[PDB]
Amino acid sequence: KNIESLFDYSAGQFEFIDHLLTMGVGVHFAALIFFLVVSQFVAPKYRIATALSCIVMVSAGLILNSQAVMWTDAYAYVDGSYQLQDLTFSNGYRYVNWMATIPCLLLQLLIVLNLKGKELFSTATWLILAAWGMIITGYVGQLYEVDDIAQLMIWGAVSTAFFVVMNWIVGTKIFKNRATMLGGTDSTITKVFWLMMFAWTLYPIAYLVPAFMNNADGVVLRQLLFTIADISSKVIYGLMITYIAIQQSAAAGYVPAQQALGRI
Ligand SMILES: *C/C=C(C)/C=C/C=C(C)/C=C/C1=C(C)CCCC1(C)C
Ligand SMILES: CCCCCCCC/C=C\CCCCCCCC(=O)O
Ligand SMILES: [Cl-]
Ligand SMILES: [Cl-]
Repeated sequence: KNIESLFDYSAGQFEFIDHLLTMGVGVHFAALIFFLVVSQFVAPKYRIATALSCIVMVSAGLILNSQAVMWTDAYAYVDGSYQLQDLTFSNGYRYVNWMATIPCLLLQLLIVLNLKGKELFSTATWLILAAWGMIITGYVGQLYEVDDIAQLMIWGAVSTAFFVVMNWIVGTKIFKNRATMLGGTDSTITKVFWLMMFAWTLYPIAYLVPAFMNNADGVVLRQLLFTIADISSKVIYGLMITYIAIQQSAAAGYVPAQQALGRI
């Protein structure tokens, strides 16, 4: 049901996709160790924001790892090209994983925005419901990326509605609570918003690849887009969230944070 199944791949195409996913694994697990060791310099009220980056690194790292082994499982070099065998490859498992990873990305944002208690719970709940609506309708949509492009588009429109509403909640909370933020991170958080808008928008672009580039090179392009998007939305994003957590920790008088920033 996925366009990947439609084509044979050159050694070049096949190896490049393998390398993309493997590099993705390496980058996420490398970052994981960074978030782990810096977590001790985060104040208790923000430390979970850095823990969530660890959780995202392993979750995303495992899905990329799974995609890579699925890739090599599904294809074998036969008569001069990589051809589909008995096992299958699908991006559908990415969508399932988003059900967990996207709430984590959203939660660590709310935490460094200094949301607490009832507002935290209510905002998270609405955000997670919006995200799940987006992911599920998008998941259903890509089931038709071969059989019914029209249906892919309509489900994608519904998904984009959830996407836009979710982004509006994110933007609203960021620009409203920006003033509460310490150590100059009121400026930093604005770049985080635009990073999210940029990086997250790469995913619906990848979703539409079967509509504007239905060939083996389009398959490569989609994986390339996922790689840019994953690294930007999880790794670069996590580094900024953690930077914001440490800076605010130091500004609130957390001594390990102050000492850590002093060494650099
Ligand atoms: C780490 C993974 C992330 C941040 C994934 C984010 C995914 C999206 C923003 C997906 C958006 C979609 C649309 C807005 C329309 C097409 C269907 C989706 C689910 C791909
Ligand atoms: C934050 C951005 C992260 C970027 C990650 C991607 C790094 C490698 C990107 C690709 C370089 C272009 C490779 C050439 C493609 C050759 C075409 C092919 O052989 O199929
Ligand atoms: Cl604290
Ligand atoms: Cl993920």
